Amino acid sequence: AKRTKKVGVVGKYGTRYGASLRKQVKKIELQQHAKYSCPFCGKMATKRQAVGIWKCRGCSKVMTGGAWTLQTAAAATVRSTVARLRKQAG
Amino acid sequence: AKEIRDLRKFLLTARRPDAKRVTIVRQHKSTVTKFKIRCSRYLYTFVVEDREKAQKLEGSLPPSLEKVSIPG
Amino acid sequence: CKGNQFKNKRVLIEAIHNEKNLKLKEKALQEQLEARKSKAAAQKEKRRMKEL
Amino acid sequence: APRLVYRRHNHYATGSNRVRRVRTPGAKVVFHNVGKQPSRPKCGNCHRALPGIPAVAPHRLRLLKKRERTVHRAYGGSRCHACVRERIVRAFLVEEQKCVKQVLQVK
Amino acid sequence: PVKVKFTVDCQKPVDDNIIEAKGLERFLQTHIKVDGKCNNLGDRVQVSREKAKVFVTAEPFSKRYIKYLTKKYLKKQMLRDFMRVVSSRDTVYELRYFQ
RNA sequence: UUCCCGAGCCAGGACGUGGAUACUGUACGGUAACGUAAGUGAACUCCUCGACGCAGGCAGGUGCUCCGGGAAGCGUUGUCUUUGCUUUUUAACAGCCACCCUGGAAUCAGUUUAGCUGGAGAUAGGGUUAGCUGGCUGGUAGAGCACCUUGGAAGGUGUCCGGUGCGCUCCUGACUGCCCUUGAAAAGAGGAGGGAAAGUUGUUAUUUACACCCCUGGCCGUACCAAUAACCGCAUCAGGUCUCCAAGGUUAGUAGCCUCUGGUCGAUAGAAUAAGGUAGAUAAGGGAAGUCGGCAAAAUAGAUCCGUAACUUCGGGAAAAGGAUUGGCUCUGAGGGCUGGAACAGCUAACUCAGAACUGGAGCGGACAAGGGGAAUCCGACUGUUUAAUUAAAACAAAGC
RNA sequence: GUGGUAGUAGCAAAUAUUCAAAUGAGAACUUUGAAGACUGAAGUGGAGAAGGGUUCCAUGUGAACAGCAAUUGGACAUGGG
Repeated sequence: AKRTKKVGVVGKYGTRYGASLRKQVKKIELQQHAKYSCPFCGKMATKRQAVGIWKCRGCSKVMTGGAWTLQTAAAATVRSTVARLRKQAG
Repeated sequence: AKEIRDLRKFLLTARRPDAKRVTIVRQHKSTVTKFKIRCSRYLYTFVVEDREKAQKLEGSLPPSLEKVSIPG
Repeated sequence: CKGNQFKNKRVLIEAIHNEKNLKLKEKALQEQLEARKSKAAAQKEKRRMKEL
Repeated sequence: APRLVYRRHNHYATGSNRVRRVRTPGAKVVFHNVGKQPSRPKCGNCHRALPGIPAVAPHRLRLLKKRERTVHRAYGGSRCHACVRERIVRAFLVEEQKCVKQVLQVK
Repeated sequence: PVKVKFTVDCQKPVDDNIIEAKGLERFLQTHIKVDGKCNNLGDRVQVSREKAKVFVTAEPFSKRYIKYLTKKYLKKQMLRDFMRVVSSRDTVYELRYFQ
């Protein structure tokens, strides 16, 4: 069975805090409790040890990342642009 | 504390000159017996089951060694 | 078993006997088709050697 | 029925004052202060526990014979062994790649 | 199965004339239960005396159960204060006095 | 835990006899994980232990509690009772009982209560290692315990063999989850990398924890109370004051009620039973008409089965509301484990549900325990906080903005 | 310093005592027995800390103190630990 209609992971927080605030939490709480793919081994076993720290369970390696996802999109843009700036300098 | 398991070692530990006494225990079940040499660090002890071997063994202990003690 | 399905030990044992005794009646059917599709080639190859 | 009293100076429920109910030749039930459970040597950089070498509190590692505190290998006392293979396969190859250049640097 | 022959001598009593040792034989014939049965003595149980001292023979039985039944007897004769049952050995009781 | 008897251990420092190892230079064995009676290692450097959160269940262990057999003594006995109760114990210390090799996985397989694990090498077969408060022997029966007989304190027997569990206690172990919370340091002990030194077949030299042997361990606290009488409240004051251990029955239960071990009867007494008090019960008919106001007290209450609205931030409301059943006794059915190889044959252990018959002054959550409910308005969103001794709120805080 | 108030208010929470014998000048109250109760293992039980400081233990006793009594005592005195 699916055992709630909508609220999902945030049935936890019950009948309080207000539904707009509760939804903001739902979408990024869904991110952080996810497993992500490891860069280094491949296996999708990465968990968030602490805000800004992620550990690949199978691999044993730890790496830095976002608060609530492995790769923040701003940081993905910098990895693109610094690879470009290195190439044109030669 | 410690045990001995054979007659090679028990003859050495008796003859060793800091061994004080040999208390000898006997108990009915049949007549299983214990020798115990109080040496200086440890109380060594040697279980024998047959009485006729143990009677022979008490002769093999030295006379110049001091004590012997028995229950009964 | 981990789902729910079987409530006693007896129902699991009764389930294993039902689902094994299919595969005996399967292997009666499967062995003859493996024999006959071999004998489809074996009747052919005895004929096709006798061509030359 | 029978209920007991702490024997040592510390009458509180800390780590150090861990205790173990025994009964005696008296038929009398009584504590013994067994200490904290020793962590056995997790050793780097893997941080796996080492086979061969027992959990003791670290002053009692003195009592043991030297044999017992190690493993007879290279880096045996503090290494994973598996980790050790890494050390050799590095130091073999990183010398060989460094050597192959320095013969090619004669030209 | 094996067999055990016990005893209860009444000798220090009877020579004062206070116990009748005939009475205790016929008491134990009646009152002993076998398989939760009374007066159903056959082949397991065999009760028979010198008269100086009574014997009881059994097949699963308990040394205790004889001391239970002799305490039952001594209450009916009003002799509890005078004597008590005591183990002389394994396979034996003796009757005694208080001091 | 300080005295005595017995059995050990540790720190510092060490003679001696007898073993190992080397003498053109520090032991060997195993494929390995690592091993054994020993098996040198200066300067300097790196590492480990010391060294760490909370919640959750799961498995294993100590102690407790429990059931049965055996042996002692004890109790009850007008009646019945192979019966009911007590004892049946074993210390620290000391010895022994995740990772590697072969191999190469999809018709994916292994596996937990729960998820996880696997070509960065799974299942399987064979090893190595970690461990607890596990088992056996020593310690150790000489002690302790329970009984019996002679003295007027001497001498004896016995102390045996098994179960059970979502049980209670503390501990360990590996897991799972939680955080804009990620959960001390230093003394001290040890390992490794390094190779400085010494040692030429004998008074040598490394072993001071290789085995045994030898010597020394200062200073101070240590009585007793720890509270309805040893503390603080002016007092032998119904007040206050941190920690540990924690039995049986009933029950979900460390709730309430009764009990065993241990503890206590300390609180000025005797006689009468007026009014008025203090606390506690009960009242025909009516049922808030009392009162500022249902204030006080009644009524409801457990468990099982059925049933459950407006409204809603869809999570709730909800134990909504509204009903039926429950005792005793006698039965029936369903639910495990271990042995020898279509599933059979033997031995056997739990308290948990479902249903039926009978029976009773229609009682049965029989004492104890245990929500009154519903319809609306105002304020504050919520949990949280506050005027120690007249104000707990609508006040403070709060996340969000 | 002393009255009247006045032999008055009052000594009523924590379920509870009773019978015998011994001791003594004297017993509702001390001790010993026999009964009957309570506490009911998050105990009024067994051990520590803070605080107290000899209250601990024994023998003895003329007062006062222990809101009645007292042969008892954390009181008083002499010893010991």
